[PDB]
Amino acid sequence: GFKQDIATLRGDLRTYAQDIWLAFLNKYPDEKRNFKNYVGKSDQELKSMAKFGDHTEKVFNLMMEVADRATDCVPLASDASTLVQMKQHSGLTTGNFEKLFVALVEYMRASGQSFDSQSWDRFGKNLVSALSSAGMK
Ligand code: HEM
Repeated sequence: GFKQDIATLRGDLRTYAQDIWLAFLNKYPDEKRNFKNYVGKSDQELKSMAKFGDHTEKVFNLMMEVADRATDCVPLASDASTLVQMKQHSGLTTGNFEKLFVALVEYMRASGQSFDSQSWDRFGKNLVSALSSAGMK
């Protein structure tokens, strides 16, 4: 289920984080505009860029904490407010997060592993609802 999936992802988090983030950026190429330095680079090149690996892992470090603190795939209001108020998320709208979790769920469905893809789909929707409620446009 959802909780075990958190453990599975945390057991190889840098690799899962990079693979899911790349699935997101490759499914939605315009999303690279939010990072600038990722433009014009293949996956293997991005994986050799220090900030890509370090920032992407930290993204998923926090994502797993928010998932772990959720109840029935519904994140805490305080976690949603943190994601809205982060200076690094100044530009973002809920659409950016919706697309990320579409790609994450698609990644899990295509995976050979028994991820609870439906729970991650609910989590993505519930997180988008919470971000909107906490003031993200
Ligand atoms: C649950 C989902 C997300 C979580 C937990 C999360 C978390 C984080 C964290 C921890 C950082 C700091 C990284 C660092 O400074 O090393 C960060 C930075 C950033 N995030 Fe998010 N993020 C999420 C979703 C998104 C999405 C969907 C986008 C855009 C499509 C986004 C755009 C950015 C940008 C532009 C930065 C700063 C620039 C950069 O790190 O290169 N984030 N995020």
